[PDB]
Amino acid sequence: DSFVIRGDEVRQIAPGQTGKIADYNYKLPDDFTGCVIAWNSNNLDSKVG
Amino acid sequence: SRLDPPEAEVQIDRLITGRLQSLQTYVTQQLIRAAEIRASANLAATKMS
Amino acid sequence: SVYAWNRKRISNCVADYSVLYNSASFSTFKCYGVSPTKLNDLCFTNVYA
Repeated sequence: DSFVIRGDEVRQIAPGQTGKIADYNYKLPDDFTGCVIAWNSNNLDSKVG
Repeated sequence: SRLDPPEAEVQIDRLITGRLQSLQTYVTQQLIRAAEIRASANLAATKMS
Repeated sequence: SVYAWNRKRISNCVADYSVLYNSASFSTFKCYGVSPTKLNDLCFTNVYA
């Protein structure tokens, strides 16, 4: 799964967390035997315009 | 009812271990006392006969 | 100041934490004895902030 999030709420991606993005935009099961990786994208996605 | 279910499994495991251990102890005690009573009953039967 | 931290008693009121949590202004949220999702589901004797 790939997408882009506000840089503040990265910690909401962890399983078992709660919060607006986690509550009703995207959340993980009780175990989620996978992995997560996130990185800064203010130089390509962000537009000064 | 007071905790989420990714970690309460540990608490339940604690309770299960403790209660099974205690109940096993009780069963062993009863077994030993039953053996003693069996010996006494055999002696009483012989004395009767 | 941290050496004179402000301590407040809270009691005798409806405590709804949905608005207190859905704000994105927070960036560190560690609850220890109670899972956050259960917060709107309990009753307590007194609260300290």
